[PDB]
Amino acid sequence: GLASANVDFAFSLYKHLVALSPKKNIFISPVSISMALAMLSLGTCGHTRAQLLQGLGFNLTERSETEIHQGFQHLHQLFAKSDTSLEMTMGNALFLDGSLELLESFSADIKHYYESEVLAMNFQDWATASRQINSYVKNKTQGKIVDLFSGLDSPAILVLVNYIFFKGTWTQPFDLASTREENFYVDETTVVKVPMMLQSSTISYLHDSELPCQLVQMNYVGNGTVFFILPDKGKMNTVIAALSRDTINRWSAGLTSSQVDLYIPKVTISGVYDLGDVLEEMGIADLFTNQANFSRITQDAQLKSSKVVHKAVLQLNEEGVDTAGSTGVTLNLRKPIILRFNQPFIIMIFDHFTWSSLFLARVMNPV
Ligand SMILES: C[C@]12CCC(=O)C=C1CC[C@@H]1[C@@H]2[C@@H](O)C[C@@]2(C)[C@H]1CC[C@]2(O)C(=O)CO
Repeated sequence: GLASANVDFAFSLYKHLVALSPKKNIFISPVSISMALAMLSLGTCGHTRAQLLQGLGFNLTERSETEIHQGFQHLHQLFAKSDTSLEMTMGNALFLDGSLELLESFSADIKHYYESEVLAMNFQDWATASRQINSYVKNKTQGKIVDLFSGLDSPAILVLVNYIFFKGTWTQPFDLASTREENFYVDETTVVKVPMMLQSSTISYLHDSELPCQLVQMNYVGNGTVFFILPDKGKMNTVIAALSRDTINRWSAGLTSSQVDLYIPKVTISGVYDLGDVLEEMGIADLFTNQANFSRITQDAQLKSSKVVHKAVLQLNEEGVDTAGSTGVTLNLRKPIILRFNQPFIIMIFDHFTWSSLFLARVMNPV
């Protein structure tokens, strides 16, 4: 199923990304990356197609591709539904150079399954081109995601874009008057001052006995839900390595209503990731080679993928969360329990309804 494959991609992408930069704050939106690369797969063939879909985790021996795109159409559709549009939006776009014309079926497919806009662009003028697209993404994410492509790209004739924006409200908001500056212990040799939020509430709590960590689950107004995982000091990678469907399943069953003095910091983090190295570690490599099969994009031209970029922002306050994420792919011609989050921790934001991993975080430093 889609929900299982997507989250396994989420955790796998997360684990691999964690290993590449062990001191940086890590914040990503897995569903954005999965929908974008799946939309890209519509224009791929041969070994490139098979390798991509397999990297996203779908078994193309027990599952058709139409089913997959039918699967992402269903999610894209559900993240439009009236009761979630106010708090969540997701969308796709295709930017195309005038020298190229899409095959009827490709442009028809991206419009049917992904509701993608296809917009003409003059890529010969890349300064203008990255300006048009960055603002487009800027606007679609209400200004949270700024300058997605940056000046350090060689020009490219096709750009596939996906964006996600999410604004949730705590069912149990933190106490506004209670926020104070506390110590957040970043390393054994690095200490920072951070705004620490506080609430004393009945909260879902679990001290894990099989893993060196403690965790809480909080819901948002709507269908949003979030996990906060605090590993024991120096056990961050043991908890990350254990992140799977089986662990969160075991956690959900273990979470019990408890009295908690909950201290979480006001996190404002962002991250920019070239997912080239990350994706090829996951086995998605043919896209970038001069043997790339993009024959379903257009009739005549050989296309390869030049760049895959993800950008995401996180804001945490007493009232809620404000998150945004974007992926782009460039193609070229071939008694109360005291729980204190004053050290590195994990954030996992999910949707109760679809189980889509919306946002994953490794907070090394919350400032
Ligand atoms: C592994 C699980 C169930 C089987 C599956 O194919 C995929 C997933 C990924 C998301 C998990 C889900 C269930 O376990 C319940 C979870 C943890 C959910 C994310 C949010 C959670 O729904 C809950 O909030 C339940 O309280």
